[PDB]
Amino acid sequence: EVQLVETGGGLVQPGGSLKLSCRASGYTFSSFAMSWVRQAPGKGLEWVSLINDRGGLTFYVDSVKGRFTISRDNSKNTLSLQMHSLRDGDTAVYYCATGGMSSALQSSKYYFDFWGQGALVTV
Amino acid sequence: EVQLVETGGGLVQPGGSLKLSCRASGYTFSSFAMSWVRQAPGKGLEWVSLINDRGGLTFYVDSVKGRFTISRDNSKNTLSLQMHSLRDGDTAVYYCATGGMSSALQSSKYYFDFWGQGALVTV
Amino acid sequence: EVQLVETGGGLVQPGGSLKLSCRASGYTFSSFAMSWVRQAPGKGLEWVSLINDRGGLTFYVDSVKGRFTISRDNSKNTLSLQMHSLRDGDTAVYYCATGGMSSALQSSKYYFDFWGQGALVTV
Amino acid sequence: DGFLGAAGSTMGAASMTLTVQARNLLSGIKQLQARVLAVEHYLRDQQLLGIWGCSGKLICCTNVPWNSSWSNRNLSEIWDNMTWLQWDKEISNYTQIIYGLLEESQNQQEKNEQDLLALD
Amino acid sequence: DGFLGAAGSTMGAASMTLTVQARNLLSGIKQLQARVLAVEHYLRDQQLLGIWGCSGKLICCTNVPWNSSWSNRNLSEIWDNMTWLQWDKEISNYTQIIYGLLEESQNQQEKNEQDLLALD
Amino acid sequence: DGFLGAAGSTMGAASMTLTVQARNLLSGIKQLQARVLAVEHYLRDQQLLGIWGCSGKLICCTNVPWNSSWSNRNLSEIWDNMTWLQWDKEISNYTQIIYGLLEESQNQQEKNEQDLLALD
Amino acid sequence: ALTQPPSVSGSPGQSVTISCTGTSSDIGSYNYVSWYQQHPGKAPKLMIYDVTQRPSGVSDRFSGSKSGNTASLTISGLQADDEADYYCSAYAGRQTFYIFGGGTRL
Amino acid sequence: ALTQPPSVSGSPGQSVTISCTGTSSDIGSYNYVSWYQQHPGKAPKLMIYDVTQRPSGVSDRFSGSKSGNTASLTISGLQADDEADYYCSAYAGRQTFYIFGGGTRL
Amino acid sequence: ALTQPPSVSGSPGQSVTISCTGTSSDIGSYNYVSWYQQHPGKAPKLMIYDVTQRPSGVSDRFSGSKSGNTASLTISGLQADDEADYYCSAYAGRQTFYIFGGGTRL
Ligand SMILES: *[C@@H]1O[C@H](CO)[C@@H](O)[C@H](O)[C@H]1NC(C)=O
Ligand SMILES: *[C@@H]1O[C@H](CO)[C@@H](O)[C@H](O)[C@H]1NC(C)=O
Ligand SMILES: *[C@@H]1O[C@H](CO)[C@@H](O)[C@H](O)[C@H]1NC(C)=O
Ligand SMILES: *[C@@H]1O[C@H](CO)[C@@H](O)[C@H](O)[C@H]1NC(C)=O
Ligand SMILES: *[C@@H]1O[C@H](CO)[C@@H](O)[C@H](O)[C@H]1NC(C)=O
Ligand SMILES: *[C@@H]1O[C@H](CO)[C@@H](O)[C@H](O)[C@H]1NC(C)=O
Repeated sequence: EVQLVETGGGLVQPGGSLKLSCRASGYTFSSFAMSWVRQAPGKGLEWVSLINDRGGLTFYVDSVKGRFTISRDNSKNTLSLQMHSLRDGDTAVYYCATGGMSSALQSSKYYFDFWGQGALVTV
Repeated sequence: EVQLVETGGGLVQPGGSLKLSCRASGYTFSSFAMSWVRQAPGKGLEWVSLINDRGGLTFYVDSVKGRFTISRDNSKNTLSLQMHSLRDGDTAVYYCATGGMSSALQSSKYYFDFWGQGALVTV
Repeated sequence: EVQLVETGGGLVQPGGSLKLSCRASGYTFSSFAMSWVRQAPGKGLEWVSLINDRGGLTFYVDSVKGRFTISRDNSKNTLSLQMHSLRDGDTAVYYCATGGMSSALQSSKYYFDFWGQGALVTV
Repeated sequence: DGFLGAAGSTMGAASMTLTVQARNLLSGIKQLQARVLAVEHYLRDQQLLGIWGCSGKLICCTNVPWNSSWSNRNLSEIWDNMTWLQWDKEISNYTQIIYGLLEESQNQQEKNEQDLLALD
Repeated sequence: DGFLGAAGSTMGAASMTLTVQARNLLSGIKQLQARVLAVEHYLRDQQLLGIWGCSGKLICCTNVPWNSSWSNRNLSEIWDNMTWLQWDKEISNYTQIIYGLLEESQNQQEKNEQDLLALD
Repeated sequence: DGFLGAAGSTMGAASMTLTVQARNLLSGIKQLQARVLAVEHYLRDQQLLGIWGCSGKLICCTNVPWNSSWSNRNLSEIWDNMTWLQWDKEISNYTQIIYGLLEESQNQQEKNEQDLLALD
Repeated sequence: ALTQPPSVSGSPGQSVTISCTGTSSDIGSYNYVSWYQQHPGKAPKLMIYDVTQRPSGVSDRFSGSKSGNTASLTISGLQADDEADYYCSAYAGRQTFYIFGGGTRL
Repeated sequence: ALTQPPSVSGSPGQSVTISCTGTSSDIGSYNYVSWYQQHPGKAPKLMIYDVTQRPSGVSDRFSGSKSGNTASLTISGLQADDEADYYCSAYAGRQTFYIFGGGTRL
Repeated sequence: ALTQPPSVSGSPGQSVTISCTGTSSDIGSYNYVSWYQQHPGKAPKLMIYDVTQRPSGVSDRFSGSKSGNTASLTISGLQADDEADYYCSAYAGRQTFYIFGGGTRL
């Protein structure tokens, strides 16, 4: 019953920007941390960004520390990612996932529990 | 009416030391942060060191972190810089400047407001 | 009258582990910090690890930060070092030494005061 | 919510309002004696926190491990399925041990920091 | 200068002597009652600072932004052309709002630190 | 050991039990007055530590150098061959100077930190 | 990144192991080594979490273990519907949160 | 350092722009991009501070702007006495305080 | 590491100096430059501690000094029994605790 639905963009050129968004259903949104995982068309998986359940602590992979902003709205059950510059090497499918962190009073996670289907971002 | 007057040295050889000094007039010395800016004879400008208005916080460019000491005397209206080692690449005009920092209760600066004429340091 | 006696191991292969131990006599064991110094068969001396007098603060040379564990037992007058991986470049004589640190209320040391004779560790 | 409004809330929810209870501890010889005693007890609690390395904090993490025998419940049962009133009863027989362990670990931490700062 | 000597000084100068006033807060039933009340008020001020994350500090920076409507004066007019007595009057109608904002921002900071420390 | 058990111990050994003495400071008008006075003196000592930048600490290092004239003994004689009762007598004539120096160095540290945090 | 074989295969009814290797600072330090199964054209799904624990709803044929700096996913009872790109991932501290290996085609 | 054209010129009575470029971590993060005018043989003087603000006493012909990671100094009404080596500089955080570009000869 | 001559020698009855050089961040910053004497086949023993201080029990013929980034061990009254591999070492802060030079054969 858990579902994450990507509503992303399309093709942009280097120097522009693109905002991705995911809608969540089937679980309490505010109870889980969420993250973005990137997969280039011909490559494997890599982690890009992590946001905690309250949207107060954010972490990024070094390659995007100065380019991407991750935010969430717990009343809308919406996760979003604002990506700047978008170079040729950033073409990939961007997946939302639930898991990756737990807010001290919850049991340990350190894994991605649920996955969406992925938005395709091209350059 | 604001004037900064350099009273520096001349030619030294590598491994020695040279002390530069600037006298200030036309403003309250203790009210402004001051800094040193270096310009090689054939190059552009670069920042070397910054001292705050009380002489308690000092910052240096990485290339001189282990070689230069910056100090000031607010009763004498005197800024001084003690330079060690002085390698061939350190030949330059050394300018005193007023600005570059503000002590939390003052409006933002982050610029060099007043300049002297510069001491010529050779190796 | 001060003596440090090494009771180490022999030859191991890469990917294994070896534990070294030193017994102390002639002084109060708990009153001095102790450390390990390594000397390859054809090279000079290098510092490997330092443990304070209470066994609560440990420091390692960068090359072994993820491989060696240093511990001491002040009731047994025993120092020990647990070494993992043990690559070909780790063949050396490992010496225990007394000195290298002082716990704030003691006079400064920053030197190795007493030495053992050394265990020979090969790969 | 107001003072003690979270008394029936779970621990993981009740902890959100610690400030509300903290602010209500300070807010005719018998009455003067009661006021002096209340001040002394407040200071005793602040001193007890101070000697653990928890000064200006309402939530303070420590380095004492949980020994399980004190309570072997799953973390999610304690924080989501218990109130603070019940928890205060389950471990009422172990608080002196925990307090002693916290005092000892703080003494060790302060001595180690004092020695660590001496490395010129 | 001495106790309250800076009362007529500007804010940016008066702040240099905060210790002088701080040390003068602690230094016959009616007199005993007055002393107990003075102690309670001292502790209430210390608790109020403690719940903001400002413990052993006389000058403490926070993460609450200034909303301008409280006072839209230039920073140099407030610190160089005003005394603390005047400033206490200009914003006397906004101190409860600021105190509430400080308490909330400290609660958020403590919870975020507790969660941040859990990342093994 | 117990309360004041370390009184005859050396300074470097006696410092191991600071908590034991710290916990014994808080633990009929004349008696009520004595209790109020004891509370005021406790708070005065805590305030004095607070204005030095030493809040929730029993051992606190500072940036005031030792001037030698206060006491020119070797560090090992002070910590291994002296008790705290004797030390309190050797430097009983210099504690006001040291306290003033500590207060000034804390004022300088707090102002420098406030300015350092402003560098956007 | 972790190193995985580029391809592991076998006949239906048999069993395979897919290894995952790293270093002593990540896979050998934190016991959080998860596995994902990505069918072509689909998002990955979680197969193993923690080190040896399986999510509810996932077949008992998928298991695993870890020793030293080597993790292994064991797939027993191979079926024709298990063809997927398998990935390992692990926690690597507070600076680098997750490190993934390359895909292994079954 | 910032990148500037090596030379910008025009006839008296016209106008030019002198660009200054950097990266997203400095010129595009902190809105503190100043400009200096250095006549040959003389120390530089401040022409623009903040991003678009001019010091008192400096002619209204000197103005500027910033967008993205690009700053620009606009000099209108070119005079023969404006020949100078122009420099841009910007704040770059608490580690690297100021970064300067190369000189642009008018 | 510190730089030392590979070999220093002289006839019995004479004197030599063994230099030790480093940089301004270690040997020239912390006044903790010790010397060790390692006879072949034996562990090193301490000859000089601090900068110029000698341990009790060590002959008065061994002395030393430091200036700038250069330390020197002076051995006077050379004897035939002083043949050893001499080493210098120094404290280098809280990150790199001790740095040793190469051996100098007497
Ligand atoms: C009380 O019980 C109800 C029903 O389980 C629950 O929703 C509520 O959160 C509990 N706590 C309070 C304070 O009402
Ligand atoms: C846990 O408590 C028991 C006594 O209740 C004790 O014997 C045991 O050693 C404790 N465990 C640890 C790890 O301290
Ligand atoms: C009072 O006013 C005078 C004159 O403006 C000024 O110099 C002084 O600093 C002010 N403050 C005090 C405390 O005298
Ligand atoms: C500033 O205060 C007003 C009410 O006085 C409020 O409506 C406004 O939202 C506040 N601004 C911010 C940024 O909180
Ligand atoms: C008292 O003196 C004895 C003998 O020197 C010594 O062993 C002991 O540590 C001293 N202190 C106490 C508290 O007994
Ligand atoms: C030490 O104290 C004396 C007075 O007792 C004073 O004259 C001297 O300046 C002090 N030294 C320092 C370094 O402050």
